Amino acid sequence: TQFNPVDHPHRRYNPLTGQWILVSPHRAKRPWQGAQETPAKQVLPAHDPDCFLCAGNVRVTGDKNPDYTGTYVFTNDFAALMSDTPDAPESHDPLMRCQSARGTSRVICFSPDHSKTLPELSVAALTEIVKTWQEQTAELGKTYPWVQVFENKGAAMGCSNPHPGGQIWANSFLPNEAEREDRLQKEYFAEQKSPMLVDYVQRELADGSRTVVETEHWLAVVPYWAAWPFETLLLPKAHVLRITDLTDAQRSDLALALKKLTSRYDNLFQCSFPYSMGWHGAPFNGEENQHWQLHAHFYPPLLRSATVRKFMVGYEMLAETQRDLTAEQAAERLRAVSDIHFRESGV
Amino acid sequence: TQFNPVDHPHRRYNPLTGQWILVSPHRAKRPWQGAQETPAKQVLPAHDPDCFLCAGNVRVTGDKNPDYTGTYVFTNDFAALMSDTPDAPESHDPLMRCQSARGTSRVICFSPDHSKTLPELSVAALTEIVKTWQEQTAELGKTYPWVQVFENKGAAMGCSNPHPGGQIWANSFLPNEAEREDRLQKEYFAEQKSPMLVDYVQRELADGSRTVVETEHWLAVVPYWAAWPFETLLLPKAHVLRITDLTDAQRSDLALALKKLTSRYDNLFQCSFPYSMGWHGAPFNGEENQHWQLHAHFYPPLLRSATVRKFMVGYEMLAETQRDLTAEQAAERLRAVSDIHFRE
Ligand SMILES: O=c1ccn([C@@H]2O[C@H](COP(=O)(O)OP(=O)(O)O[C@H]3O[C@H](CO)[C@@H](O)[C@H](O)[C@H]3O)[C@@H](O)[C@H]2O)c(=O)[nH]1
Ligand SMILES: O=c1ccn([C@@H]2O[C@H](COP(=O)(O)OP(=O)(O)O[C@H]3O[C@H](CO)[C@@H](O)[C@H](O)[C@H]3O)[C@@H](O)[C@H]2O)c(=O)[nH]1
Ligand SMILES: [Fe+3]
Ligand SMILES: [Fe+3]
Ligand SMILES: [K+]
Ligand SMILES: [K+]
Ligand SMILES: [Zn+2]
Ligand SMILES: [Zn+2]
Repeated sequence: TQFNPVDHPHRRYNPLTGQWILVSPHRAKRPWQGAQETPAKQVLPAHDPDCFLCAGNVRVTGDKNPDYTGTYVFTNDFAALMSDTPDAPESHDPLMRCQSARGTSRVICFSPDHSKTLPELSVAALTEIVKTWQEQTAELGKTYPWVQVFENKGAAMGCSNPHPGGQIWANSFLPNEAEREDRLQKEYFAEQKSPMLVDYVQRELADGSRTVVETEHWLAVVPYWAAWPFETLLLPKAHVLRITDLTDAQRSDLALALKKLTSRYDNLFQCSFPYSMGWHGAPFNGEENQHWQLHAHFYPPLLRSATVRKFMVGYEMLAETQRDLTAEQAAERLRAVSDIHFRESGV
Repeated sequence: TQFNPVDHPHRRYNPLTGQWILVSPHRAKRPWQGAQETPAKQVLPAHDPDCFLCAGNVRVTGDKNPDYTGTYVFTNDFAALMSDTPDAPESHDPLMRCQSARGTSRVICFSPDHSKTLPELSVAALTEIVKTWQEQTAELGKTYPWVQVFENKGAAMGCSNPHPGGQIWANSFLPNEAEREDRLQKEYFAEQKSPMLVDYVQRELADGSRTVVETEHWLAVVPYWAAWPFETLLLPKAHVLRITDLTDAQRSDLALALKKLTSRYDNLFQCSFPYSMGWHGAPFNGEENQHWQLHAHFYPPLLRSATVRKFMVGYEMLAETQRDLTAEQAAERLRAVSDIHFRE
């Protein structure tokens, strides 16, 4: 029979991780008698008097938040890393070894509006969000080789506070993913003489099958090797090492691309769409980081609808990540909707 | 200053995967205003007239389940892999490439009792399950190099049907986890001339800090490099390549170990403790597999209680797995409860 990706299971390679993804095109056909998701409330007040993240509010620690009107960053009250933790008793033990971990964790409130997420923020407000990301990265980068900007959106994504915002965790070392991505990109570069992701963008631009968002300076695709159902990869069309290297134009364009990307997500099921997202750029290790290409990953759990997510469990944990629909199907569904948040368009 | 694992963040290495785990011992003290889990109901019928996995019931596809006893295995009505899928077009492209994928998927009903989870089952019944896992492994191993026995238990673990049971997915290739575990174990062996987990078992025996369950032939510990809060690694004290290689004594002993382990898990929060678990053993690839050591991993998501789980999200996906308590603290908590199921 003729192989048909559209219908035959197969594995696809993730050149960033050196790992495969198993695709079973029709897995989703099976009866779902599992957990039903809890979709989020449409009606939240712009200011919650109890919210530990709201402006002019006291934190769990008593610390009072400023009367902030744009973004706001403060050191996490429960940081995952400290800048002066004692060094660990590092050894060579092939079985039980440990290593030192220093760094910090900061919290970023997107805006004082307790009820408005990224797709609902103005391009101007989004641009401030980017400037803050850059600011944070430049400062921490001065001290730590790995600065990780991210965000957990929605209960399904492990958020512990409903205020819109993100986090920044800095590390004295290169975490798993960073070291891997770093090495893999470096090898490709050494061999191909061009940045892996830069070449990837070209290919995607010429194809279109997986394109979701395309702006003057950015591209958002459902990567070939996507893991999560509607997972996306957001990249600059031009070669850029870190977030801190974006030009002002790329910067405002990024704000636009984000709004569009997240609006499509929310438009997909006509609901606030949960996800985990974050930025990957060259580490501040003082090395030649030409092999790098800045990029953001978006990992959303929703699959069938607003109340049915994907669960990366048994097989995925013990063997390999699996997907129940192609990246092409995912991208197509994402292209079908509007890139204007339903709340803003009034449709 | 003076380093103390329960107070200071640090990273631990997982030699099975060659990856690190970030430990931040006081992270769970933060307020939690996130999701609240829904704990599984305690009272369920022994037979559910509408259950697709229940004895004598008609499946989704209309096929009928027999009036079985003990375990019941059938080919998944929506298998994720097939035995005859056409080969993919293989290339050596550095950015966009695919590979073939063949195999099968089977469903294993633990017993005809719709309401009895593993720890609720007798050692005899559990022994029957072990026999089936073995038969299934030996069987599929004839055709596939990778046989994956597993179980998704509880809503939080993405289970799609409440009947107590698991799955077996076979693959014509070695999936990610298999390939790496094989490679790393092989490397270790070549250098140490001893199996990685065999040595590991001894090192743990000589410590006891992370021990949770210990029987004549098995050991269950919160691995040194544990990711999930109360994760455990279950393994035979003696070198055993695959589950099919167990002696009958080892097998009957494994059932005992399983009952004990799972009873402790349920007792931790006095609820049916969810998890994803599976078995890892030598692949059927006709190669020198002495480096292998059979073992089971249990990945339970619960963290603070019956309604609050651990989430591997943002930082974890973009950077590195992280934990809010030490392997040692968790092991202690597990040891603190009775190995007698709270509802026996
Ligand atoms: O008064 C307050 C209230 C909250 N916070 C912080 O606000 C953050 C909100 O972060 P969010 O992204 O919602 O989730 P977290 O509580 O950090 O935990 C999630 O994100 C982590 C990093 O991905 C994971 O390790 C957890 O398992 C996952 O639940 C938390 O870190 C809190 O420590 C404060 O600093 N002060
Ligand atoms: O009439 C029926 C009813 C059910 N089933 C099968 O019963 C199985 C029950 O397996 P379970 O462990 O409960 O979950 P799954 O539905 O397979 O899916 C989970 O397990 C997979 C393997 O880890 C993941 O890919 C998913 O994302 C995760 O939700 C399913 O696969 C069904 O296809 C049949 O074959 N016939
Ligand atoms: Fe990346
Ligand atoms: Fe393993
Ligand atoms: K958030
Ligand atoms: K199950
Ligand atoms: Zn708020
Ligand atoms: Zn049943």
